[PDB]
Amino acid sequence: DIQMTQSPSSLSASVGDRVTITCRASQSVSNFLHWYQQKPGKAPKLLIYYASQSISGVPSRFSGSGSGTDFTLTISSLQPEDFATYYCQQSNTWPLTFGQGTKLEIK
Amino acid sequence: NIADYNYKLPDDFTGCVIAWNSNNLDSKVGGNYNYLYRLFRKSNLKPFE
Amino acid sequence: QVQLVQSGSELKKPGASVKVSCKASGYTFTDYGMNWVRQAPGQGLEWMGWINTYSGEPTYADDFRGRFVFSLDTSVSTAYLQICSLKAEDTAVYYCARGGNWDWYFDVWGQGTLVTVS
Repeated sequence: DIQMTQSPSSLSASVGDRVTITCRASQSVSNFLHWYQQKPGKAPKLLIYYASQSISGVPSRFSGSGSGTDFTLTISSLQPEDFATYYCQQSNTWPLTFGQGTKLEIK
Repeated sequence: NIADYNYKLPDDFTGCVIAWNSNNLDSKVGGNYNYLYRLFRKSNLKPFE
Repeated sequence: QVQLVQSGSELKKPGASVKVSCKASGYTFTDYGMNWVRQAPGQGLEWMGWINTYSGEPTYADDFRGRFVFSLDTSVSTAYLQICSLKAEDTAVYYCARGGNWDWYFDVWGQGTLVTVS
């Protein structure tokens, strides 16, 4: 029931830059949001859980922050082999809703 | 215990006591130890405290 | 190493009933839940229901309350889904997910059962 949206839809990026993608919720999911990454033909994996903390075993080129209805992560050092569709996932109310996707592309 | 030392409903309470008994959601095999209550308390609680 | 293998690419008639596999290894199987999601090729992920790993109750989501049945076989760590009476609109993949009763994030790792129907 949470209309979970994210902007921009299709943005480009270059080698080693600092990109910022945001994702917004209609209702308050204040500290429960998870960030995923999905390459084509590949199952996803957790990146940032509970919108602040990070999992052990991920490359720490990125960090996550945000509260309320405004959530983001900042990839401080991008590499060209990602090119993937990034997903948000809240954890507050049933049913559990994903985002549409922010696909990264190389120029 | 639940009335006096946990959460008291008042004597002239006007309202509905809507509650469902869920076994799927809030039960963990081994024990959900997150849900907590009090047995011993040196004061009978006034309502809405 | 924790990994969740799946079955091959199913291909059946619109009206049969098959059974996909999700075999677990590495972790404590009775600790967490065993959520399932599906993904149409023109759409995204949809949460479809979970099961408890000691009782095996098949609670579903609000949309697909009907023909879908999950069947748990304990002490083997197998987590079979049993789709019954397939239609022409069910040409979607089905991903396996470990999502616990307390934390409730999916982390979908699953190779993808290519359920092609015609």
